[PDB]
Amino acid sequence: GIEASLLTDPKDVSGRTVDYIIAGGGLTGLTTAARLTENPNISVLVIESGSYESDRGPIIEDLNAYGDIFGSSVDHAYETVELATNNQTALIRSGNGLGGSTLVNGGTWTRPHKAQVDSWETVFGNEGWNWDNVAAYSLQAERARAPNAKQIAAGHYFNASCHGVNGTVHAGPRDTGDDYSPIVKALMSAVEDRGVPTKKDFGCGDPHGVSMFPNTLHEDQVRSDAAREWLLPNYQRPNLQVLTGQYVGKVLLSQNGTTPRAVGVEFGTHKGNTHNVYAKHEVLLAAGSAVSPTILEYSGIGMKSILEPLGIDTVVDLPVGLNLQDQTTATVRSRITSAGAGQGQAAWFATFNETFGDYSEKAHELLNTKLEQWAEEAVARGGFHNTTALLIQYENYRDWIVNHNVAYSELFLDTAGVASFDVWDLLPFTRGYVHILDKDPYLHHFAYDPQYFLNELDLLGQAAATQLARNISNSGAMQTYFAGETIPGDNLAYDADLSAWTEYIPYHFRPNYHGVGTCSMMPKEMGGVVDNAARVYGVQGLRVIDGSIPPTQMSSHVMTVFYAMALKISDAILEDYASMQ
Ligand SMILES: *[C@@H]1O[C@H](CO)[C@@H](O[C@@H]2O[C@H](CO)[C@@H](O[C@@H]3O[C@H](CO)[C@@H](O)[C@H](O[C@H]4O[C@H](CO)[C@@H](O)[C@H](O)[C@@H]4O[C@H]4O[C@H](CO)[C@@H](O)[C@H](O)[C@@H]4O)[C@@H]3O)[C@H](O)[C@H]2NC(C)=O)[C@H](O)[C@H]1NC(C)=O
Ligand SMILES: Cc1cc2nc3c(=O)[nH]c(=O)nc-3n(C[C@H](O)[C@H](O)[C@H](O)COP(=O)(O)OP(=O)(O)OC[C@H]3O[C@@H](n4cnc5c(N)ncnc54)[C@H](O)[C@@H]3O)c2cc1C
Ligand SMILES: *[C@@H]1O[C@H](CO)[C@@H](O)[C@H](O)[C@H]1NC(C)=O
Ligand SMILES: *[C@@H]1O[C@H](CO)[C@@H](O)[C@H](O)[C@H]1NC(C)=O
Ligand SMILES: *[C@@H]1O[C@H](CO)[C@@H](O)[C@H](O)[C@H]1NC(C)=O
Ligand SMILES: [Cl-]
Repeated sequence: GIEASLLTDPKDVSGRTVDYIIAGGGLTGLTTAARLTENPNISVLVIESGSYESDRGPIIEDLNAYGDIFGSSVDHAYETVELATNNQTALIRSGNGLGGSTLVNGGTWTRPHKAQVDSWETVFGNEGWNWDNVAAYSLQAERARAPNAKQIAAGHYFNASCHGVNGTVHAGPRDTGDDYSPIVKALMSAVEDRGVPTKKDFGCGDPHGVSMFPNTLHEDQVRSDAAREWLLPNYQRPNLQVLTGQYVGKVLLSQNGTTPRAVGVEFGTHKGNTHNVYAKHEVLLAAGSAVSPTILEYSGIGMKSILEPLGIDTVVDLPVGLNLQDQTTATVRSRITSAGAGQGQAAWFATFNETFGDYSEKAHELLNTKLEQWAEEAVARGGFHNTTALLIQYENYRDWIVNHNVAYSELFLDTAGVASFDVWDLLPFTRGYVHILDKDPYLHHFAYDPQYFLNELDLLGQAAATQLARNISNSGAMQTYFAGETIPGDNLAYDADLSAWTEYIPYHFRPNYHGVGTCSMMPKEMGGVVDNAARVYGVQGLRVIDGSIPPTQMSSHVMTVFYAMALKISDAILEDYASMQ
């Protein structure tokens, strides 16, 4: 089977050459490995730090066991710096194993707003990166199943035109076999009373209102992790090889002309016992947004101000590691009446005004007047290097909010015995960074600082959205099932105002684990690290193809876009392979 095909001994790859080396066998890495090896003449070696976990059992295969895997060897649990908002560190859950974070994630399958993806082309100068093109690649990746009568009665709505049905990633309604809770439709009724839309298909380009959604699982409810979907059907390909249990430490560079060329990578688990493997065509970094930028820095690609003090020569100076954008998540949970029993998840993608309510006027005033100041402050905190360029991102977010009315926060509902909301501001203005703190890749000594709540609108927005979750939990039809709040519960007065929520939130939040931007895909002039074909500026044969590259956040869960991104970049890689024969 697959396990016997996987390589574990470095001696089996040391010194060899393949066409492409992919660092990281996660979502983007395995999608790309599969796409590239469709041509039998193209060889790929994936180097993954973890191992095969897809058939371990329910802890991985059952989406309802979500979170049980945290703290295990399948969770990297990257620790942040001591955060300024609360003087505590936080853990960034991140999958360690073939499939990456798709082994441990919530399985939510939704897409962002058309205007958000269109701006990657119109504002971030990435030719061809627009909604129509990216969505086509997303549907190509997708193998969706329409909901049945029971699922539709629970609240599902599926527009076939917005989904691929002959792709690779199996997606369909989560259905534990139990009755669906009426609380999903109660939330829909409660927001309908406020004039908010419901049941829009969140795969169509307008994620607004309250809807249910597909999940990444097969009909039999087994998790559709990226290894199960992209590696398990293809592992017998002789041109596709996978080394497990090893970390890529750095990219090996050779230079005989005006630009360095990536010729391979160094890998291992500890300093002093490393090996190299080589790429005839290209090295592709797919180790995740917390790691790919560090691999570049360990290689001499990053800011001299960061590298020089660590004893690393700066081969290519780029703002690697800046522009980190992750969201903050808080919880409101309530006990329910027995009539609310049953399974079901849904989410409210709430606009800026839906989020802020009566505070909308004040929040809009901040958005209209503080952008330059906020940009200067984020740059001074080291979250970005160029104020003028950061202001472009801020003006883009303001445009999304004011002129497109895109969803600003997400209130994610879980039922199954309670009414629980995990809530996050989708569009943070704060910008953080990740930088290595030592030259030894295998020490894994780094400073990962998302700078949560260091921008005032992010704190106000999170507080408003979380207060909204409490409000809606006891509004309209939701009152039918409400049986008392349990979180915050005693920890925050039930009648708390917005100011009280802003004081509470820094001590009751978790990272959302949607970090993007550390190797941003935008022009070098704007602070970018990679071009529109994911190529690292000024380096031959080196690309970053994972969550490090989106230059902005999006009003959605990211898998639909990341699968699309990997297929789109794979086409660019194949075009270069075809022309360079
Ligand atoms: C994370 O941790 C850091 C620390 O590592 C925090 O940053 C420090 O924050 C503290 C405040 O909590 C701050 O200390 C104050 O400095 C002020 C001057 O800049 C002082 O005015 C103040 O002293 C008064 O309050 C103290 C606390 O009760 C008293 O012990 C002290 O005697 C002072 O009170 C007096 O005031 C009058 C003066 O008019 C005097 O006549 C009387 O004696 C009266 O009693 C504090 O010492 C630090 O400057 C911050 N920085 C550092 C490096 O320590 C940060 O806030 C934390 N963040 C979070 C989110 O928790
Ligand atoms: C807890 C959690 C819940 C989530 N829920 C959802 C959800 O419901 N819906 C959704 O759409 N998205 C969700 N996501 C996000 C989504 O899973 C990730 O954004 C996506 O998997 C990122 O893909 P990637 O290719 O960038 O990185 P990953 O999938 O993280 O893969 C990177 C891979 O690199 C490996 N690696 C790390 N360092 C090295 C190294 N030095 N050398 C070699 N390999 C290395 C890792 O082990 C990993 O397998 C969630 C994420 C988390 C953490
Ligand atoms: C479904 O898709 C069709 C075809 O694009 C479109 O005409 C229709 O408006 C869509 N309806 C909804 C509710 O998404
Ligand atoms: C949001 O509220 C502001 C302030 O009242 C108002 O000017 C604006 O038109 C509202 N936007 C939307 C989309 O309702
Ligand atoms: C700063 O960013 C602006 C806007 O993108 C750009 O025009 C300018 O060249 C940048 N300057 C530097 C020194 O990076
Ligand atoms: Cl299926």
